[PDB]
This record gives sequence, structure tokens and C-alpha cells, in this order.
Amino acid sequence: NPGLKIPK
Amino acid sequence: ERPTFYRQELNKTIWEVPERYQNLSPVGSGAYGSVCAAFDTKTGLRVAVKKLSRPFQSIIHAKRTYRELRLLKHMKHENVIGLLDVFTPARSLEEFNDVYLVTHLMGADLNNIVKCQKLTDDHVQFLIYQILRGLKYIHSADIIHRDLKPSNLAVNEDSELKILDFGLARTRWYRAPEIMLNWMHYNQTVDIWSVGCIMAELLTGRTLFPGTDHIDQLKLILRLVGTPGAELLKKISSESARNYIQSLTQMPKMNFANVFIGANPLAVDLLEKMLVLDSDKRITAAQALAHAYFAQYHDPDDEPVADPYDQSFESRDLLIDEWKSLTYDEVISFVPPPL
Repeated sequence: NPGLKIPK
Repeated sequence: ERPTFYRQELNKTIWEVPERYQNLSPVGSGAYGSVCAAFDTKTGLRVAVKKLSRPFQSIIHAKRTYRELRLLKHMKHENVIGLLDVFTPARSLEEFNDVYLVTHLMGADLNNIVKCQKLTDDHVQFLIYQILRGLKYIHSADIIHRDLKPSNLAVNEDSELKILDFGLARTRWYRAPEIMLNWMHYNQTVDIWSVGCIMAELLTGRTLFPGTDHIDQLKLILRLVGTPGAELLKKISSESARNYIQSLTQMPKMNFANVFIGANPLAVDLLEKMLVLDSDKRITAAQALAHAYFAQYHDPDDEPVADPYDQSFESRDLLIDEWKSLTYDEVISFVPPPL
């Protein structure tokens, strides 16, 4: 799975 | 059996909820109702607790309340928001007035994701894949979302995605042309149009059809996909709509590869299949999942369909108290998902 920043 | 409820006023609104829900913090309201974020001590999840506003104030509202609860209770799929809980502090039908819906408060929406980073082609593949996976499930029950857009998609730090906030009525940038000007009855592929608009934007960093009003938006759409031919005109019921369409200067379809230069050509190919003006000719969610763009994610044994969804209630003509009583029955019959 690709990862993501969740604001904030 | 019945939990213990506690009662508090927050922002001039009374909330009476089971003690399992803690630390409620208002996070917005509207015509629909009013929402608090809370911590659910039973699941350990952050949740949205929505208190419906005036759920039974008219026949119209009562039926809409029933429609929403029926829909939410039916959805059980990894890429669709499900009902964690529904409750009322009422002990009987006769004192039944308030309805509360509880759902997972997951990550951030797609707009906020885009605000804090640049997505890779791999991200776009996985995000769109999950939307289509959710849609295959929804469409297989003859449910149409009607209102897909980035703010109706929840995403977490593992890029897992869920579709939420179904259209419950019976911006405008993501909406298929045939429903925007009411050219004809919706089919499921209005949702596919929306996905195309969302994907284009994820690839390019720009809204695809940011029209200021209905006409301006139609013109931007037709410039890309070409004006309708005779076959499509035949399916438009309104004589006036037909006359208007025929009044436009004809325009050819554009070559999408020119419009999306540098994007994965398989992505562009999928866009061409989603953004077709005639809805009968758009790719379906099931077909899109098999598209080569998603080869690294597609698993035909793990793209489940839904149980049939009985919408016959939509043609019933009932009293306010009858819709209210049917709603109460649904609250009573609710069984939570496995913990």
C-alpha cells in the first residue's frame, strides 16, 4: 500500500 | 439491552447518547442535521455521531429519514462507509422523536489529501481502484450514489478509501451532463462520469470541467467529448433540451492524449472510456476494474457484489406516522457489525 500524510 | 444514556447541551443542541460515546466535539451542521466527532469506547474508533434534524417533520422528511437508514443499513463493503450504530433515547414508538447515526470518522477527504502532498501514479491507481471497487458493490444492488466528488471520499494514511454521503434526494463539476440539465433518467454510469472527473483532476492538479453555471459547464464538457449525435439525441426526452442541443455549433471529440500529455497512457485510455457522453456507452464499474491500468491491484475473487436491495418502499404513499413507525422498526432491528 502507498502511504499518505493526513492533515495536519 | 438498552445502554445508559447521558444528556448534554452543546452549541444550543441537546445530545442524548449512550455513555459508550465520549468527548463529543461539534464539527458542523446543516439542513440534514448536526454532527459531533466522538471517541467510541466500544470499538476504540473516532466516530461521527449525526443527530438528524426534524427527521419526521413532514411526509417528505420522514420518508427521507427512512430512505437514509435503509441505505446505510444495507452497505457492508470495505470501500463504502457503513453504519456502526443507530440509536434513539426513546423507549417506545410513542416517545420516538430523535434519531442518531454513527459512522467511522476516517482519515481525511480526498481534497485534503491533495492539499498536503503530490500523489504518484501508483496512488492514483490505488485510489481510483478502490472507488470503482466500492461502486461495483453499490451498482450491483442497483444503488446509484449520484453525488461522487472528492469531498465525499475518505482516505487514511494507508491510502485506504471509502465512499460516503450518498445522494438522498429523489459543486456541480463532477456531475454527468444528462442529470445536470435533467436530459433523462439516471443510470448507474452517472457515477462513472464522476469518477472520470475525479481521476482527471488527480492526474493533472486541475478541475476538469470547472463551469460557473450549467451552460458554461455543458460547453466545457462538449468541447472535450464532442456534441451529441443523433443516436444520443433520440434518448433525450425534453423537446426543448433537444432543440437547444441542436442549436449548438457541432464539435468533434478531442484526442484525450493531447489533453493529458505525460500521464500514463493506460490512465488516459481509461478516462476515454469513462467520459463518454452517451451513458449507455460508458464503461461500467465491473468492466473498469479489469482495465489494464489497475493490473497491480485487480483481484476478481476479491471484488464482491451486494445483496439485493429492495427499494419498493419508494413507491409507497404513507402517513408521516407510518414512515416514522417504519423508521423506528429499522432502529430496533439494527445489528452492529462484528467487533
